[PDB]
Amino acid sequence: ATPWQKITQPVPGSAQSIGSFSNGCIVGADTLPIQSEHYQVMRTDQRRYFGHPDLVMFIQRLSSQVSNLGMGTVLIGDMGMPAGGRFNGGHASHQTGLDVDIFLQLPKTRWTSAQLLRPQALDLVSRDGKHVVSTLWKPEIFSLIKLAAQDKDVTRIFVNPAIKQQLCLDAGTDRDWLRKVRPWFQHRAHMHVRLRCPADSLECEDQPLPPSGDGCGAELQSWFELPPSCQALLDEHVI
Amino acid sequence: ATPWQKITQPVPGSAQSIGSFSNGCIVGADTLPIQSEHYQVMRTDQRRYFGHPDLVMFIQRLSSQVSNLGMGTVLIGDMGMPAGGRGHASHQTGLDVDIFLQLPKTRWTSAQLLRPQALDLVSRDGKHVVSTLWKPEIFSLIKLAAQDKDVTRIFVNPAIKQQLCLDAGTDRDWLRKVRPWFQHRAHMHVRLRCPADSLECEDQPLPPSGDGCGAELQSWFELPPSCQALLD
Ligand SMILES: [Zn+2]
Ligand SMILES: [Zn+2]
Ligand SMILES: [Zn+2]
Repeated sequence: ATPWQKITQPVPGSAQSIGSFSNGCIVGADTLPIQSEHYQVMRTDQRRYFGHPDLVMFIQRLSSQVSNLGMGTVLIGDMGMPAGGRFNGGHASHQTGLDVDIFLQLPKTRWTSAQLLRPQALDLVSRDGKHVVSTLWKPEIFSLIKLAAQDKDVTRIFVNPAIKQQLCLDAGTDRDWLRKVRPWFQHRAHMHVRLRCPADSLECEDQPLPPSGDGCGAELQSWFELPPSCQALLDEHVI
Repeated sequence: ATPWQKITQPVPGSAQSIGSFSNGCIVGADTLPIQSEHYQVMRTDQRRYFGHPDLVMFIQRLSSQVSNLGMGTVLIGDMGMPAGGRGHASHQTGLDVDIFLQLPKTRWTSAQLLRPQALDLVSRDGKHVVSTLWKPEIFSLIKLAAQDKDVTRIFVNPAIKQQLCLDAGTDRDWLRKVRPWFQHRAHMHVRLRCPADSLECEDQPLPPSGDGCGAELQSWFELPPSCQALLD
């Protein structure tokens, strides 16, 4: 119902993320190419494949790595609307073009348009919510999340508490990256990736670092039991 | 019915574990003192509070540590019979001891110790611990034991090891000694290495490498002549 949810073209300008992840917008958003050899775009009918150049580059960079490891094709979910803003339906952030949802399934064969248009969600989390379905969990999903968490531009990765629990178990020695993995409601089929504010973006609000430690103990366990600049775009009918 | 189960007094002589944990006996077994300020003894009526001097010293060393951290009282379960021999299947060489995964802060009474109330810590589906019954002291209790240089293996339900794997953090090498096994939903089975001078004692190989929190832990969620002589 908002102008943000109605515009179909990005606001032309210098790429600028404005506000915070959960209250803001983005001017000069870039558009993720639809055709790629390393990834595919889901639910393009929602028109949520826009974002900051940094988000686009991270996707291209992450998808190229997965491909070169022969793990499959990346499936890209919600990014941001043409000018950012709150989603009518879906996660609550993604407002500044720095958040991207990625399916926790790596097809080894490209999906068809119909499949991408209406994805068949693969519920990983157990029926009670404390573990992952062992017959669906693949080593590639572990790798996918670890690779993402290792990018210097990524600050946080939100997944269901059960998924992080399966990660805590498989991490072994190399586990500082686990700190970037944060538990949250749902996120049973997608991992939510959030990037740091772009260096040159002056009206972007960053988040403190996450708690210290892998976070695999008590905190995880607790789970098992408008910016003037944006408003201006409205006040002047630019959206 | 076997002789082992009738004998009431340990065979006098120098302490000697004979055979292996699941098939052997022990000469010169020591008795865990009933009265202690750090631990109490469950089910004394079974007369299973006997074992090698090393086991008794381990229980005292551990109980003392737990007490000095103000964590509570250690409750000692099955150890070994007066002379060892064939609950669990091992415990035959006085080198195994079952410890209740519960640390009361107020000493139990005789009746409680005689009719223990097993505190099932594992969830109904068996894949995790009852969050409301799992305390931080239970974690510390298993860690302290695993860190003992004389301990080689500690058997617990898979779900309990799973919990330990989550709480461990960076200091986790000891997890290698924790081993998954059926049951053990209320007891942690502590096994000691063979005593140096018990030449007829047979040790086990070292446990697989790594913390074992991976593929292995997950797969679970889906008569020695000298002994035949004591029997006369
Ligand atoms: Zn999201
Ligand atoms: Zn469960
Ligand atoms: Zn036992």
